[PDB]
Amino acid sequence: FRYTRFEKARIIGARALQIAMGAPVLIDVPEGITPLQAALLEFEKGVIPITVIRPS
Amino acid sequence: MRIEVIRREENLLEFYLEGEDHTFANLLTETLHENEHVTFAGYTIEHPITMARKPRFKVVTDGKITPEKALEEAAQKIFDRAREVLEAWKAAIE
Amino acid sequence: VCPPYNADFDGDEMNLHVPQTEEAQAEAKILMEVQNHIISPRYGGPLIAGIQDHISGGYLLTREGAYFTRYEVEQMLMFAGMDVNELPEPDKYENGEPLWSGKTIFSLLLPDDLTIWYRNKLCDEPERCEALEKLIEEKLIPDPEEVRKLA
Amino acid sequence: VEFKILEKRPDSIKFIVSGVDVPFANALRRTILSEVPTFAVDEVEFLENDSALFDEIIAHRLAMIPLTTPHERFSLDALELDDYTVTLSLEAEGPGMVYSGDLKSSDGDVKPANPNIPIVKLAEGQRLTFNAYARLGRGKDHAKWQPGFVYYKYLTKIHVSKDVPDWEELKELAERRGLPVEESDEEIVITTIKAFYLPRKFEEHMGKGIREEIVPGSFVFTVETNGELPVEEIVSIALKILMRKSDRFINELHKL
Amino acid sequence: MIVPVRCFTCGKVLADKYYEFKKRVEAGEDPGKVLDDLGVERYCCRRTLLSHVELIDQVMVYKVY
Amino acid sequence: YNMEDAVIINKASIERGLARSTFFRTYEAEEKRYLGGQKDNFEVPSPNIQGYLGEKYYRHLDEDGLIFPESKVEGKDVLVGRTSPPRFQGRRETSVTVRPSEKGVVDKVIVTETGDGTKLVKVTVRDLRIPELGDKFASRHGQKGVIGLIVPQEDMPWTESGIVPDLIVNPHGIPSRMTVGQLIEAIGGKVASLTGRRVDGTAFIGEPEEKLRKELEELGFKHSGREIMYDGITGRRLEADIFIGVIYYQRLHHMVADKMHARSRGPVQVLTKQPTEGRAR
Amino acid sequence: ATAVYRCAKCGKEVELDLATAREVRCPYCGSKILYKPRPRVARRVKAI
Ligand SMILES: [Mg+2]
Ligand SMILES: [Zn+2]
Ligand SMILES: [Zn+2]
Repeated sequence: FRYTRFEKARIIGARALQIAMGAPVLIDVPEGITPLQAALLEFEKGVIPITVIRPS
Repeated sequence: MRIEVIRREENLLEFYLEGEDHTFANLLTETLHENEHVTFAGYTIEHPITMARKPRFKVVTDGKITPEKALEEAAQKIFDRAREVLEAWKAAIE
Repeated sequence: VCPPYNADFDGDEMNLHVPQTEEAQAEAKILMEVQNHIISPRYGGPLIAGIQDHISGGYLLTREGAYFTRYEVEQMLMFAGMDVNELPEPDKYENGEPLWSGKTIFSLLLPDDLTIWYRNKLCDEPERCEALEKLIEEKLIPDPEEVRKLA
Repeated sequence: VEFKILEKRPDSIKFIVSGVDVPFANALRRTILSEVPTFAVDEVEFLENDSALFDEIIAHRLAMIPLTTPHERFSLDALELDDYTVTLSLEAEGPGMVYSGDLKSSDGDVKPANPNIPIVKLAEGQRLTFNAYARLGRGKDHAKWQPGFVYYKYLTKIHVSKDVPDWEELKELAERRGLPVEESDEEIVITTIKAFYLPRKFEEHMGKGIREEIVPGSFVFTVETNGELPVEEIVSIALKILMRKSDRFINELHKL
Repeated sequence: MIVPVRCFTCGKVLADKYYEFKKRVEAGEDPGKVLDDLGVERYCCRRTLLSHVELIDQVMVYKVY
Repeated sequence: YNMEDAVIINKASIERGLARSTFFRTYEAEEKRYLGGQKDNFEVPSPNIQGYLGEKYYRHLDEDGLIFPESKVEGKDVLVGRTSPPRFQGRRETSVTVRPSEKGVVDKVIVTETGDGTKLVKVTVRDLRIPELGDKFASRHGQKGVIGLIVPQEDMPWTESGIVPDLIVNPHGIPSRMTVGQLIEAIGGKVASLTGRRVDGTAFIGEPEEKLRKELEELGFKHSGREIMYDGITGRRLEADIFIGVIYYQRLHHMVADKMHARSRGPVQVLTKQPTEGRAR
Repeated sequence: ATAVYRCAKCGKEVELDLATAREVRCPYCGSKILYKPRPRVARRVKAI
């Protein structure tokens, strides 16, 4: 199972939107970064909680 | 003239030189080239507009002497050469 | 990046758009980054590639008989931003001064596990390429000294 | 280090420097061009201007006017320049020509070196009154502060063998263009103190018949001035500037 | 519309000798020899002096106030 | 920095007045008369009236509602102070202002009358245009491009005769477009500058190229127009003889000052509630 | 609220009130085009 580019972009956008209006970061992040950068760091760390629903 | 160190390895020194340009940087690099204990010596300008007056240096030695000491000897050699040229010019004018 | 835009600098104007939402910014960062579209989907080939001055400089650097001094090599390494801390062994000495071949400097860009051979647009004597192709085919790991003899 | 003055003029000097390295000559040339400070007009306060030229054009023309820089009064080799302001004022009424020599300077040592530089033409009933402020500055910030033009070339010796046909034409051309020619029984040597270019008929002989050698560490320098500073003081000022820069770099290294 | 004070290339002052050059050219003298006699050696300064066209007198006749 | 038709211009040449231009814009204001005796007034608007732009916008206005000449102005600065009668209340504000993206100095103010006797005021604003990045430059042979980089004179190369180029063009643009007239013009310009006599370039009866090359060779330069050049930064001799000459270059009106537009939020169309069209609005 | 203006053609000084002017013209030569003179205050202009 691998994420597509569209699925990864949607997950990152949803996580950044969540971080913008709450949803504290689950990992340590450097100060002064954007919520998009925090979501990208979370994805790089493999800590994202958002899953993808696929047709079956 | 301000020195901002970028990184420092066991024999590598990377730093900025605020307020200077190609004139002093090229002379310093080519004077460092004269030292036999300096293995790598080079400079560059990251951007001709934003970093016009802030060249980036990189001095690597063989471990016999520190890169800071090599830069100091290069600057002293530049000073002595400039003084000698000034003395010769003053002697030749009169 | 000019060939993807088909843009020159004889008075061209271009538009800039700033995304305002987090989802739009993430979509632009993930899908529409410049490095993600190097290969053109129209023909499956490179689109973001070198142009006239890059090609001419590469030819000047990598042509036969092109050698550079230690100062020139260090200056071009600093200019290109390559992470090189020590110079390689000099290829030849002229008047007591070490010299580096342009191929040696160009080889620092390529990955250490990359192997490829082909014929370029400068091939006008196929008899010289035939010997190289036969040597490559016969052994598949030709000696570097043997290749440089009939380069 | 040796110097050989080829030609001395009130506005320019030509000399050959030996025993010096190529980036040292480049650094000296760049220091002369962009680091040696002079006096130039930086800001103009305009009271009235009825002339055809705009205020900005007149101010720029005033900035191009050379001004005498007293090197004894001010330390021109210092890394930090003195913030001394010299006021130049003019009150002229047309018709007539407005020259650079009509400006009234508040300092005797800081005056326009050339008093015959036209500035603007005034018609009948047109008057021009302003106060021009001048201060020290470097040539790298603006071209108005450049003490003059400086360039150098390699000191090369061109060897022309006597087997090359019509070598006498090359010898007489070198003599006509003011170049030193040394004649021997086997070949002639031409010292390129100026720019020497061979004709088209001698291009085929440059591979094996005519050979040019470069003297290591020898350069022919040409330094010119517009009257702001003496042509001999500019080189000394540039060398002292290099010395001060080296001292400042040593101080920063000790600070590290 | 007026002669530049300095040469656009090397900054050599040429406005002082421009009017003498124009007067000698209109008298039938060779402009090259006139430029040589005035110390104009480099062809960039010769470019500045030769290619200049005086037009300020045609602008002064119109009053703006 | 000169690739893809871009050009490189000397910093000292620009600072010495090369290719310096001034841009003029004229604004007009009329004291229009309406039905019933209502008419516009040329005066500084009071702060109590509607549509007041701000106190600092009328700082250059005189007591007659007209801007003083030789006054530095910025975007949205008031040039003619005008008021208008209200519609169906206090008088509105209808002052003529500078464009938001434009600036300069007021050159002249003209006071006159229209054909109907109404007052007419014309204000001319001039702006100094020193060449910068993005300014379009074109030669007479169809070679066009914007300024890619402004290089200081110390970094610029120089020839053995002490010649520093005012402009640097990429060699890649010349042979692809098959422009030999530009090279002939460069040779002729160098010859004309050296000799003092202008070179005739009329079609089919102009001075032959070979004659120009012979004259250049006789003048002490190379026939091909190539000169030995030294690197500005390193100071070493260039490995190739660089072709340098005098070429007539024209500065075009396509300037980056009049073309830069940036919008974040502002006025919208009444019908569609969508952003307006044009940099002026 | 009177002001001083300069004529475009004759160039002589013309004084009139813009607020209550029946006709904008020069009383000396009859020209209807006038120039607003430059103020006598000083201005600072940078030399390039
Ligand atoms: Mg285009
Ligand atoms: Zn010149
Ligand atoms: Zn009148």
